[PDB]
Amino acid sequence: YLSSAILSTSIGVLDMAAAAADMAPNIFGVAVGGSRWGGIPKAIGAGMS
Amino acid sequence: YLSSAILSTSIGVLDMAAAAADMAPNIFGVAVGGSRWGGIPKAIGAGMSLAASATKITADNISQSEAWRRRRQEWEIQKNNAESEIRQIDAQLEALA
Amino acid sequence: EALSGEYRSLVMNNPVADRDDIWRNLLVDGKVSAEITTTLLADAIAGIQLYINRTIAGDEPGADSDALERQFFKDWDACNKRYSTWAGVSQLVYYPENFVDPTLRTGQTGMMNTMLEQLSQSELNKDTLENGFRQYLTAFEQVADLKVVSGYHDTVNINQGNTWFIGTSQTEPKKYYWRKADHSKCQNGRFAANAWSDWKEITCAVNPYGDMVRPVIFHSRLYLLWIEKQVQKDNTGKDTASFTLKLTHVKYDGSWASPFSYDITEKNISGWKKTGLYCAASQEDNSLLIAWYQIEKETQPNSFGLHIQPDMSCKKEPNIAGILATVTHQLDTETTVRVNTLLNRISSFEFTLEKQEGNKEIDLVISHGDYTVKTENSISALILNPTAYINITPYKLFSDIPIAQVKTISSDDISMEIELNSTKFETITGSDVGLRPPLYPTVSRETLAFPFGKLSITIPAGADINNLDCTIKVRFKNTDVLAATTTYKLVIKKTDPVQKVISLYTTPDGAQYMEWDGYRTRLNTLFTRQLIERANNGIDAILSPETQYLPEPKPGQGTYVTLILKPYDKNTHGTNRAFTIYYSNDATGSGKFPVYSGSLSVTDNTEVKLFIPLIKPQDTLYLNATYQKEATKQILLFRTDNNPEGWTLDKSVNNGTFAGLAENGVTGLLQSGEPMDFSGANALYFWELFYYTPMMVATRLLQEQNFTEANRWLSYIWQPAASGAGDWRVRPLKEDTSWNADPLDSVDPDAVAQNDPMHYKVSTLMKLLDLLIARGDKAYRMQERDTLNEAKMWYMQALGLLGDKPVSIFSNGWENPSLSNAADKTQAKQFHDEISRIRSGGLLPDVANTLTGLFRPQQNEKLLGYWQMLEMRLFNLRN
Amino acid sequence: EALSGEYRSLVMNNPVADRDDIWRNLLVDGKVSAEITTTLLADAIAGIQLYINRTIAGDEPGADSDALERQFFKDWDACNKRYSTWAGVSQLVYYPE
Amino acid sequence: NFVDPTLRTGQTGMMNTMLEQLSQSELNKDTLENGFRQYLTAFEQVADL
Amino acid sequence: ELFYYTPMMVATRLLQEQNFTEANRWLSYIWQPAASGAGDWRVRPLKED
Amino acid sequence: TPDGAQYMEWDGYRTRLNTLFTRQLIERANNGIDAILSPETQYLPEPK
Amino acid sequence: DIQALIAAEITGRLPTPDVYNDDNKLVIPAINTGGKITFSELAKTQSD
Amino acid sequence: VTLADFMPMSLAEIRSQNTGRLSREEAQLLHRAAQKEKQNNILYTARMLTRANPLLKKEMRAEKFVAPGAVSSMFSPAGYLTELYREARGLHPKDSDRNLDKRRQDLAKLVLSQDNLDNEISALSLANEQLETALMAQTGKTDKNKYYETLATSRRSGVTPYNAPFEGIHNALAQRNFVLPDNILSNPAKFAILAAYDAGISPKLYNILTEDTESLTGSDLENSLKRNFPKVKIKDLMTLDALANYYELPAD
Repeated sequence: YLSSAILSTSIGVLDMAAAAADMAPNIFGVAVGGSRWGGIPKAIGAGMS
Repeated sequence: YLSSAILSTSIGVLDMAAAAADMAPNIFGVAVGGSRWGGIPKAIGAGMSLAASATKITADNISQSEAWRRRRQEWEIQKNNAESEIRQIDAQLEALA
Repeated sequence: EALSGEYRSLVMNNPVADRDDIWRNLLVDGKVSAEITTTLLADAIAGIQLYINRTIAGDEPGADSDALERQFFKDWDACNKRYSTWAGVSQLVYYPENFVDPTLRTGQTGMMNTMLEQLSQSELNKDTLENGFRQYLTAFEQVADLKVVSGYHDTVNINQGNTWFIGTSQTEPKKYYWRKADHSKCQNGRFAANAWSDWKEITCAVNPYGDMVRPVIFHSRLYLLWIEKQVQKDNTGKDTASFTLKLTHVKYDGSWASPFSYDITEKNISGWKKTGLYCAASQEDNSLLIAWYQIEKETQPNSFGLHIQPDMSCKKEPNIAGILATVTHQLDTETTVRVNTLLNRISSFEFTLEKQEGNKEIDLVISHGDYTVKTENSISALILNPTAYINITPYKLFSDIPIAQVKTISSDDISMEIELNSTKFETITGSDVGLRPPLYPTVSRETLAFPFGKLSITIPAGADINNLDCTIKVRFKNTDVLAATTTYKLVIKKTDPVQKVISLYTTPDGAQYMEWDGYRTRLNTLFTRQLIERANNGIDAILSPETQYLPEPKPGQGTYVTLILKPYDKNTHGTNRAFTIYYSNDATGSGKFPVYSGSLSVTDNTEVKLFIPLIKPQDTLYLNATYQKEATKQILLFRTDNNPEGWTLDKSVNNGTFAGLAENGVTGLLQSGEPMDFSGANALYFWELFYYTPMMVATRLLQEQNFTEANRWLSYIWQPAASGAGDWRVRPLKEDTSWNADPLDSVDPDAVAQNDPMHYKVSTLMKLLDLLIARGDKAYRMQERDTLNEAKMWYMQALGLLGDKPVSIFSNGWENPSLSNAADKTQAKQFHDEISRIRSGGLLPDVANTLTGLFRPQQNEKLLGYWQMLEMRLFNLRN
Repeated sequence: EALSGEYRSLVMNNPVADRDDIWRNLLVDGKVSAEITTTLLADAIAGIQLYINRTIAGDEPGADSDALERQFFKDWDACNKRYSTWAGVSQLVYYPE
Repeated sequence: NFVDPTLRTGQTGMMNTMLEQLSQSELNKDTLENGFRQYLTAFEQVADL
Repeated sequence: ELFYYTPMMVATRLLQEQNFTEANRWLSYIWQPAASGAGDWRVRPLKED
Repeated sequence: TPDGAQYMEWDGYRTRLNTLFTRQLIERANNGIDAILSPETQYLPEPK
Repeated sequence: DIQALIAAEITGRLPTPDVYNDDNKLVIPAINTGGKITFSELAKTQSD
Repeated sequence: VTLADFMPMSLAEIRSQNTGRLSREEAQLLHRAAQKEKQNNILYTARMLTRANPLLKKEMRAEKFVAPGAVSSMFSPAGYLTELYREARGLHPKDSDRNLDKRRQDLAKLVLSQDNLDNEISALSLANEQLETALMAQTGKTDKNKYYETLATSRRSGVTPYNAPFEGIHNALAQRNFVLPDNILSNPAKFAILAAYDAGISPKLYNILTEDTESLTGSDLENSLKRNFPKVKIKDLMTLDALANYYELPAD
């Protein structure tokens, strides 16, 4: 149970790094964009959960 | 419970293959792109959460089996109580004879 | 009561004293009732224990503080305070099997942990017992397939410190792991099996580009580091590719921090091809020198640098092609992979221990904690330690307030006065510290400390930095009445240890190895590429000794050599029985590398087998030997062709003998393959799979009373042979393989039993005795006639296993010595001296009386418990 | 007790031998009390079982290793060692129901 | 007489979560060190601010 | 917290659950008897009130 | 400060806001709890 | 139990109460390496 | 030889001996080398001793193994006591008044025999022997009974005026539940002394309690204080704890 709780709190870092990586645009060319504006609030919420 | 824990840890592979497949661009043409930059950290996290879930499942499995073992120990104590009460009642019947 | 009153009235000369003061002064309690009976040794023990407690708690002033700061008293409360824990701790070196638990072990891998987790239920049928093992084996296969990507060496001398490795998995995506090879457990190019850590996973999402990952130790903390390439497209049609440097580290709880990122793409790394990155910490200006460079046949045609402060802020190093110029031996090329070491200091400091010391009563020695030079000035950190012990004449000696000297305040008493090339700069502690070490604790031999705070000593000017930078000296003075001075010389000098290269290779047939100065250490193992075929036949085929003898390609280019040596002759070997055999290339005078050390045998040939690497890039090799007499003559080993196993037996005109082998037996020169190694890098995984897993499953089935399957699982380890001795089916037990060189640095039985696997033999047989006695008891409680015969059967089997009860001698050489004659320091010194003599093989023994000193070795009370239990049960069966 | 002493003095030609060596050499226990009753087939069975255990554990040197590497002895501990599991395993071909 | 070494007013969340994880019955050196490494991670983060 | 309240908590938490040889190890991070008369306080703000 | 220290400087005083303890604890922490909690850790210096 | 006899005869007071009454000699055993018992006798002159 | 003499010593001892010879880093290197050699030697002996394991005799210096509980066993209370003594006898200087040998002179002469380890004695008897061997050394008398006879009249502490014989009489006599001043067979003119002995009072204690201290002044009071407090200083006795310890009565 202790290892499970520690694993469950040691994943917010990854979930927030994922959102920070998603904030960068991924569509290039004549139309640019693709960032995920709500990625960081969503990831803070996922870390809270 | 054991099969459940094993299923819960044998899915990180799929969840990470999904993210690795998502890292490839899916929008082509004049605008190219569509990769999912956070796919791989998100999938590592999802695998961690599955390991935590399966760890709690196997903890519950061990707790269950231990509850049953303590139950059997109570039962052995009760069986010895009654088994010695039989000997006592037989000695009592001999005293009565 | 009356005697006590009169005692403290007459002897103690203090009639008002409490009666407990007699207890504290005489180490005996008088207030006991007349029924409290104790032995006489036990009363002596209780007395000396009370004495040690009172003198360690300060109630007996005047104690030897130096003696109280000694391992026996340092481990006082934990171990030596009570006879219970002293005996229990002392028995742990001799009978670790009494404390070894086959389930819980220190350093148990996560794989074994999760398998024990899944065997921790009560219903262990063959289905769960095989599913657990298949899952363990999947995890084992993954951790055995790891190939090493890159490394980083901790210190600057590659014979010390640790080497961090980064291994990747043979999956997709790749999973990155890290180890550590402690070189402080590495003699003769041979890592102790416990010098290696476990492969530990890097949970961050590391997605390098072109296999550029680098570990680096930055402020004692492991940092990972990789370069990430990401394909983009301009607003115009052109499609670029952006590069990012990512940098993360382990947090204290073993998780990995979220990686920082630095945009790297500047018009040129996009243009390189086959690049590689470099990373090393700095002993000066604590930072991280990172540098990506182009690769060609030669290293670093172009290279861009970067400095990183501990606040993790970019600071572009503008001229790094000059810094990479000095460490080009650590940089990758198109064909080699080399591990980096930390950056050398530009100027190595040296401190002559003394010039003069003045008053030879206070030792007055200093110690330069840290030292470096800034852009223009040399900073240092100093601590000063005097004696300050008893016999400061005259005496009072009642009280110390913190014709004679200063018993009062010691303000500004100590001072350092560095002497520069012509000038000097004199700083006194009254200008640094408000903390004053008091002469109290007046109790003797207490030394004091005077810490100085980061003495930024300004300034070296007009001096060639650093060509003639040897400042004359650094002198300080504990100026006080009856106090002295000492001086030290600063010998800064620019040095350059060149081309101490440590590289990683991968043979065409799969083997990896780290090749450092003159040795090769195999990093990975090809066991899993061959286990895969055994594994279809089942656990019985995976765990059979044929799996444990599986071959392994030889690391790189070189030859195996099986040197056979004659027994000890006093003429050819000198006096000492030890021998070490070297090899060289050999441009005689080019240095030779010790490849094996050992104790040469008496009345028997000793056979030492090696692997002599070919590093020099007729490939010559020259083997020696070194005895107490002298170092023998070389022996050529060469080859004419490019055959991998072809190395000429009995090379040219040289005799082909050291005079220590003097036989036709040298060869062992073929066999491109050696067996699987149980004391190398992957020793832990092999030992788990082949011993610790069956022992765990067997002890886990014995509990929960599955005897017919506990026996099946123990028979994977030991199995009785038709001949006398048993058939050990675990290879490292069959050929006693020590795989823990330093086992007494911790109170754990597994380290001792790993250092000496005969304890694992005894532990296994004790589990078997457990099993047989439990089967006997189970059949003996089903009280019918045939089951009673079966129970007698199981007990007789356990008795036959145990053997013949050892008779306990009582008429023995044990005189009844006095305590003082039993507790001599000469008695311990002579013992340890003879052992250390006979251990280095200084000569043969005296022939052979005493091995353990004054007190005799004891029989294992656990074995005697087995003996007594079997005798009791057999008595009840016979009656 | 007296017969055993004289036995190992005269027959075994080793008067210093332990009395259990008579047990190991003659496949019968003499130290039993006078109340331990067994049948005669059962004593023959216990004797041959002790013999097979001792020769399979190497205490009876000179055995035929080729014969010891035979299915009956390979399945010795699991099935054929005790009458219980020999009978239970033999019945499994005839009455699997 | 009234100070309780476990419950204190103004106790940080770090100390709260460490006491949480030491509140079981099996306090062997492994859990006792894992708890302290985790406390120390949180402490390091709140000290770097 | 780090230097006093954490060892006191772990020591009182090992004293309960009766781990005496480790409760003593953890109290000896705070106070440790000195060869001189007075004890050796190993927490700086206690050593200098 | 260039060496890491922060401080709020108000009318005529300075109050140190942060601490550089963690940049030096990191090296003690590898030796274990016994080295983290020893008084030498508590005397660690701090830029002015 | 026979070792207790041998030990009390080699160090203690056995045979009770006196010894040496065999033509002014004395033969006392000596056990060693747990697996042997060796002998070593004494003698005396015609005093008294 | 060299590294064998520094095995028992600590780093501070090594640093403190030959302060002029050993450096402060040479001493640390030597201490590490000594401890490592000690560990390796202990491992060597343990490894050679575990070859003699009865379970491994089928696969094989089997010199001497003693039963558990034997006094010669290296894990016995005798070995524990040897370790304690070797480590404790050198904590205070030999001239110091707290030295272990000097404060317990019977320890160095203590013989580690099986009979010492096994035989049970009364702890109180051992305390009393320890006190007697010092009190008779002070007095100079070697006879125990002559010493107690001198002890029967002396008043040099608040518990001292006691008779071994009279206490025996009184205990033996009160064990018969016999009341002296209620005998038909006595001198009714000696009822006072008889009831005193009944309460239990040594003849010397009676001589003490019958003096006429009230209304006694002059040099006679000096005489009486020198008689009734021969060894204590009255001013040092004045305090409450001193009065509680002199008469062995509770302070409260």
